[PDB]
Amino acid sequence: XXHXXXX
Amino acid sequence: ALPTPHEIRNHLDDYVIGQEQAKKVLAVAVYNHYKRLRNGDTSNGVELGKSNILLIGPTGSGKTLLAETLARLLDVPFTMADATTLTEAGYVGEDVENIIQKLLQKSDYDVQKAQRGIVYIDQIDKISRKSDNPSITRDVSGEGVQQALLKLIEGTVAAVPPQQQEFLQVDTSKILFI
Amino acid sequence: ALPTPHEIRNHLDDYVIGQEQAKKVLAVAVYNHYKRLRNGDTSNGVELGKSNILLIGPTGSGKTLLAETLARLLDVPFTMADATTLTEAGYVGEDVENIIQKLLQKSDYDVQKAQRGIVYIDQIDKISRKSDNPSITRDVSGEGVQQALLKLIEGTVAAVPPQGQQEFLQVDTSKILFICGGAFAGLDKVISHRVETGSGIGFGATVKAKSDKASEGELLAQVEPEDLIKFGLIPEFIGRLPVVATLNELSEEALIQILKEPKNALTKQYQALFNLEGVDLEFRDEALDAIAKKAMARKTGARGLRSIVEAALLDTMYDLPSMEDVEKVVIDESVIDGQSEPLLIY
Amino acid sequence: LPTPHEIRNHLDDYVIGQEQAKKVLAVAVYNHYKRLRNGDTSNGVELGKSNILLIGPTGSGKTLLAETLARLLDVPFTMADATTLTEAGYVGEDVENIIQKLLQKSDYDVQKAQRGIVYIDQIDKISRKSDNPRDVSGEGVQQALLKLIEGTVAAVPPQGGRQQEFLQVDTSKILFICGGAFAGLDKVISHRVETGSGIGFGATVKAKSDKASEGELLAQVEPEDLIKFGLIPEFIGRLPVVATLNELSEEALIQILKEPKNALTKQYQALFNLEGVDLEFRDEALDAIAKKAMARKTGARGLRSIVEAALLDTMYDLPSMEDVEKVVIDESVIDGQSEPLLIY
Ligand SMILES: Nc1ncnc2c1ncn2[C@@H]1O[C@H](COP(=O)(O)OP(=O)(O)OP(O)(O)=S)[C@@H](O)[C@H]1O
Ligand SMILES: Nc1ncnc2c1ncn2[C@@H]1O[C@H](COP(=O)(O)OP(=O)(O)OP(O)(O)=S)[C@@H](O)[C@H]1O
Ligand SMILES: Nc1ncnc2c1ncn2[C@@H]1O[C@H](COP(=O)(O)OP(=O)(O)OP(O)(O)=S)[C@@H](O)[C@H]1O
Repeated sequence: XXHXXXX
Repeated sequence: ALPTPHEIRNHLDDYVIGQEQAKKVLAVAVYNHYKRLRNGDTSNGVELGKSNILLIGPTGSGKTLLAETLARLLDVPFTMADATTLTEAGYVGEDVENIIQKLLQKSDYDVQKAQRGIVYIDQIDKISRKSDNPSITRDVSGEGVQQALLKLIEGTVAAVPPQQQEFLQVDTSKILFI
Repeated sequence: ALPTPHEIRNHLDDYVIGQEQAKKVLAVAVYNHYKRLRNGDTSNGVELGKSNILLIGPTGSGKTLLAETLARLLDVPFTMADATTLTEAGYVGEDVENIIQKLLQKSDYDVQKAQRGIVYIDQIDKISRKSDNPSITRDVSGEGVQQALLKLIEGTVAAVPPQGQQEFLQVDTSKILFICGGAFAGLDKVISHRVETGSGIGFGATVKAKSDKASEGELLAQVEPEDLIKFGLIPEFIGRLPVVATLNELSEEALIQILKEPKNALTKQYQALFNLEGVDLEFRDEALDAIAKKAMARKTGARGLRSIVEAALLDTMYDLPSMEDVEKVVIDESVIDGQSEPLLIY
Repeated sequence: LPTPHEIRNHLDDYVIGQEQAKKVLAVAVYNHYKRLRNGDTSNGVELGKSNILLIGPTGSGKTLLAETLARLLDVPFTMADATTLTEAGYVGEDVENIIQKLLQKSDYDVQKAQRGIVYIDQIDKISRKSDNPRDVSGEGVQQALLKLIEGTVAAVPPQGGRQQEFLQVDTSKILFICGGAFAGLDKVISHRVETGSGIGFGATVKAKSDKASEGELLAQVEPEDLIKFGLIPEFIGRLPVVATLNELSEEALIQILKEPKNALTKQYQALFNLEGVDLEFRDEALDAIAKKAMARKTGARGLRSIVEAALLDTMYDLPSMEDVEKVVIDESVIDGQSEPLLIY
């Protein structure tokens, strides 16, 4: 569905 | 007739021991929930208030046990969801609406009988901001989650997916949250 | 005829107290909206302007209460949307257009009656960037929704599904009001940076805090549009909202008035709850002021007041059903502290 | 048919404070149509494409120029948005839809549509920010738009069909006006060129003075600066013409409140006239308003805040008040220290 990207 | 705090507390004592102050809060809320529902629609004191509950305690102390034991004696619908599997702004994780969907499964998709239900959440500290003092970016499952719950506890129909592409509207102003 | 500003404020006074600065702002907009809707696109000056309100105040100051009470006295349609579910760029979840589709349920699919409607949003602060002008990961509710909303406030037409052919309808927003307001968090830190100008170490460095400076009400009053840029808001979005309303923190006197004067004051609600049981409940004046002092310490607003009352009468509520032949119950100031138990009348 | 002298005067009637920008648009507009009069027939081969790149602050009149130009120009005009644009059309929109709306304005006239103008607002929205990635509003949108801007024939069902056929409408002839507010661009130009921070006695330091940061900095913009912003270099290569707009001057603000027919004083006084009381504003109040507006740095769009907040108290109690023939506003009312005095 959506997008997730982090660190 | 209706139950009483002494009667409901005697039942919880069978499943819980060593918690005097905790039982009093839950008894008053349940005992007060039936009064608010009945004193509906031309009750002299209009606009009756609401008072949610916030349970706090150590690990393995019996928080999750109280929610389970309450459903045994509670006639009105009840559910046990969690905030870990939740994400705001319609992300990959389940949205806030999900909680309401689980309530209808036990209520047999009864909108009138769903508004008078009770709701419980476990592991609320997980969505708590993890001391994010620097505004580097916005969390996906932390601060944002709490923002989406604000409008829920006060009451606002958002959406209901029926088991037909037309959704159903369910009031949540009278629903309790633990 | 149309309602007058003094008449609508007298109605709001029954449900709201200590917000004179904010009541006048909403009154002029409603008056302007009706005046704009009084003439059928005929006026001495063509291209009548549209003014958008930006409600800003502390937590539990009464922002959400005004939008609810406004719809009761308002004849034209009103909607109460939320910015939490706005999905810019058509991602999963509700979309900006939804706000318009929701406005038809109250208007019953009336385009001419819907264009003259009012819109209210909440939690608008939540969609602001995290004090950073350039967005790194294309925030969906940051650098996204804020931009998406610009088109609606500016004035455009969006297709909306008529029912749940399959053709769509177009409704303009150029003559529709929008009230976007939310309690901003951390704004005091930014305002302090630009107005205190006394930080540092030294004999001649004005450093006096926690006693006089850092007042929540004073800081908000000195707010300007340039200050919001450092917070995260885009200037384009602020440009569409020229009007700004700065509410204040509830005073000790305000709490006492809110306990009795409002129609749905907490003191009255508990009396109603006790009234059905058959036992009257009375609050002694001395006791009421004590509750107000505790509320300010919590810094949770009017909503937090319920906590103090609930704890004070938690024990009595538990024992009231089992007890019998009780006509009146009196609460004293000591009971609020918890040292003493309230007296009962048989 | 196009005239650069007259067109500048026409824009002056509706726009004020941007004289240099009017000259740039008149040249590109005249050159673009002149090219189509004799298409690739001159001796000069590989003629550069004539496009427009509007760049200015908020409330500078970017959206206004597109509206005024459409009214004056005879060919159909369109006003699209980049936020709605999405790649591979999942649920938002498609790039081809821009051509469909153009035909509705041209009434399915391919000969009349190819000579049309296109204006896309919020060009910065499509800036490629894919640091943490799929991306539907980033590279995908710019890539599709660049393909269209390059000049290609795209299938468009005329009227939607009652057929399985589509028309191959050209795109190189159609003009495009990419414009929007660039936030953070000034910092990028300032980062590249500072020429300061001299600690020596001979060296000079400028802390407040920023060498006309609002206008001069824009004038010295380069394509390489936009590359760091997020745009694709090929996209900027296709637009040799860039328009720079300086911040509005206090003198310009006064003109905007008097000359236009959409002036705040004209509409507000008209509103008061409906109530039955005339509204009077002195010249001293006008210049005072300009100083406050420039401080806000919100452009003309934020001008209304000062005028409305100042009149909040007056309008609140004006209906209850009676026997007031006229209203007089002095310069002090703008500051708010002294309340306005009514006339009976
Ligand atoms: N008061 C109690 N009396 C008897 N058994 C208890 C009591 N409190 C906890 N227990 C035992 O602890 C088990 C787990 O209780 P929980 O409600 O899960 O405690 P907890 O604090 O909620 O742990 P969390 O919430 O998952 S961190 C129960 O199944 C009981 O066996
Ligand atoms: N001025 C007021 N007069 C009387 N009661 C008030 C006032 N302001 C708040 N309250 C009480 O506080 C409750 C909630 O008010 P809200 O409008 O939700 O405040 P709020 O500023 O909107 O909080 P947010 O923005 O949702 S965090 C109301 O139902 C009232 O009981
Ligand atoms: N250059 C200008 N001269 C006069 N009035 C202006 C000017 N720019 C803006 N205004 C006023 O502001 C209103 C809206 O202007 P807009 O062109 O929409 O602002 P804008 O910043 O160009 O919009 P964007 O940023 O492209 S979405 C107009 O109707 C005028 O009243």
